[PDB]
Amino acid sequence: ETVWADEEFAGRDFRDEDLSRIRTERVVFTECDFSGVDLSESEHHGSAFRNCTFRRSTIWHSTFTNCSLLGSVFTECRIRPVTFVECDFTLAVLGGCDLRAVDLSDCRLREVSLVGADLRKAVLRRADLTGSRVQDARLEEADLRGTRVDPTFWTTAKVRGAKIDIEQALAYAAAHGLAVHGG
Amino acid sequence: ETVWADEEFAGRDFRDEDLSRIRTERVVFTECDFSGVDLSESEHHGSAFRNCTFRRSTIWHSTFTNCSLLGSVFTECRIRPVTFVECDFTLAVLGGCDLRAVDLSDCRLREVSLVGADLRKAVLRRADLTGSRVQDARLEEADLRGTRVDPTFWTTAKVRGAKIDIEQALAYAAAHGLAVH
Amino acid sequence: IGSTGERGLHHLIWEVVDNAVDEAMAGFATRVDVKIHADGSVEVRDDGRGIPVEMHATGMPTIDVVMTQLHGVSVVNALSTRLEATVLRDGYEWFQYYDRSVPGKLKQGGETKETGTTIRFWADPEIFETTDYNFETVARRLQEMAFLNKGLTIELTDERVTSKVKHRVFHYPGGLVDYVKHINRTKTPIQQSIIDFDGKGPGHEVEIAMQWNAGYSESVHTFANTINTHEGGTHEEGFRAALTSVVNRYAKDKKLLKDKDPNLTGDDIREGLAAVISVKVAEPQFEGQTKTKLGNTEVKSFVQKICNEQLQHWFEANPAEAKTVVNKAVSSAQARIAARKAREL
Repeated sequence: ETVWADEEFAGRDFRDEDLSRIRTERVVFTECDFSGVDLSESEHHGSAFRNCTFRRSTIWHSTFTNCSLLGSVFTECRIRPVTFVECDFTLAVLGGCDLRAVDLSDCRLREVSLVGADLRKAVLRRADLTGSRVQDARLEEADLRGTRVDPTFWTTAKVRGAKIDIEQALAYAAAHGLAVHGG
Repeated sequence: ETVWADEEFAGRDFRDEDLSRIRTERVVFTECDFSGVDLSESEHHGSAFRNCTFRRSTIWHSTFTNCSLLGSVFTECRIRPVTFVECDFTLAVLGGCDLRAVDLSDCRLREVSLVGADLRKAVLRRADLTGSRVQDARLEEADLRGTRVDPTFWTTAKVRGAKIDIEQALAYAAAHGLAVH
Repeated sequence: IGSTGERGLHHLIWEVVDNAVDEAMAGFATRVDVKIHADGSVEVRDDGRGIPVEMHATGMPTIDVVMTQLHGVSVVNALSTRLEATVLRDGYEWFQYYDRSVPGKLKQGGETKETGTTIRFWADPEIFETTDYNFETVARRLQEMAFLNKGLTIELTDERVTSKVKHRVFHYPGGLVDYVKHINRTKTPIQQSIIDFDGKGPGHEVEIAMQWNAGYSESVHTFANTINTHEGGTHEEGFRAALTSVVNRYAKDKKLLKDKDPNLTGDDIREGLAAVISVKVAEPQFEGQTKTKLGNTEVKSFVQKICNEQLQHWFEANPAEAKTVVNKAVSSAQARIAARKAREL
């Protein structure tokens, strides 16, 4: 599969295309339309998908390593299972998405929409979820150890059975109005 | 000062007695009736009040030091202000009682009924509340540091603004189903 | 303190090794040797100046006052069934021992012009849950120390078979430059250069190395007197403010960013940044009970001042690389502004 490298695509409409099994290295997709597109078994190293739409697309069985997804929309995207290593989802829309058991360890999820998102059993270690919207989000049995979250996260997300660290347990109590004394 | 010492009273009805300002030392009261009785400014050292009733009594300004209140009923008792030092309240009934800002530090409160009890700003340091019933119990801004509680305590009692220790914060999370560490 | 698990056991090692690294930072030690012996003792040797040997004011030799009374290696002595110190100083070899911290009589050996210190301690198994040190942990910490002390070779030998040894040598003549090369190994630099500069103030010094990669993450590592300030602090805030200013000024000067456009944010400029910031502070001040955050007020403006001068210089001298880095931050800034406008509508 011919490797795409060091190319920019700007405002390009791909809805007409099969993009299954494509391999990109340092390719920048700016405001491109991937609605309904097959992107399955594709491979991306240092590529950027910024302010793109993945509405009703398939990216399952793909690998994204050190990629940007900044501002991209994943509404009704077939995502899982998938590999993301150290990807930036800043300001992306993942509302209602099925991300069950997906590993987003060390990923930036700053100001992401996860409204109604299913992250049951998701692995989120050392991820940054600051400013993210988690109204109705299902985090049951997720691994949250080391994950940076706003205090409201603890009164908003469904976290029954989630794994957390000592610092997070103290924030959980403070978020529910307990006054914790270290002394 | 009327002093009773090393005496046992069994099934005795005290309702028509003024017992204000009495002192007891090592007195055992078994199934005695103190309903409506004035016990104000009274003093008790090593005394035992077992399955006694204090329904609608007054114990204002009283001191109980190392006493048992085992199974005794305090419904509508005028309690605060009061001094309890190192007392055992096992199975006592304090449902609906006004215990706001009362100090029960280092007291055994095992299997106590605190159903609908008001303990706002109560001081409960190093106490044992194991097996206690705290449905509708108000613990807002209570001092709970070092207190032993069942996990259901954290999902049942109203504890907004309560003071707790690190270990209790871990138990609060576990009681809500978080897996800590 | 520490804890009484892997975190605390290892802190014994860090306390002895730190005293060696202090000699290095002072320009007197060049070599630190660390051995994990088959008996579970740890030996640390340095070619420093030696722990002082002569009679203190206390009414005991200065080494004894270093090993018994707290506020240092005292913590190690106190948590060890035995400690042994061999010191080369004042023209003689010396040997002193401690059994549960109780000193023996300082003994004078033979003459030598050599100077240095060797500390061997046996962690108390009645205190620590596990006395079973982790080779990979120790190696990762000593490598980090080597990156931060250019002129220093650090040798590690583990003699425990769970007779073959596990051996490593950590020597990085490039210092922070080698650290950045390590950080960027698995990434794609977008500039041939690694930026390296330093500044000297009264009661403080700073060294910075940095290089941009093609990626979308920030890998910036911060140190105050050799310690890893994991929660960051005033040296990192100093650096951040100076980098944001220099790149905005330059982007405007070279017209890579329009007059009327908003400033680039730190998120935009530090996308793909590999950087190390090492400060020295004569009187350090730490925040949080973690103690991993530098709070020293005057370090912010010191670091900011130095970075402003040295980054201006570098951007001015290196137009082709500067353009690549500013264009990367400009394209990032345009995606972040478009993402936010679309989320708020």
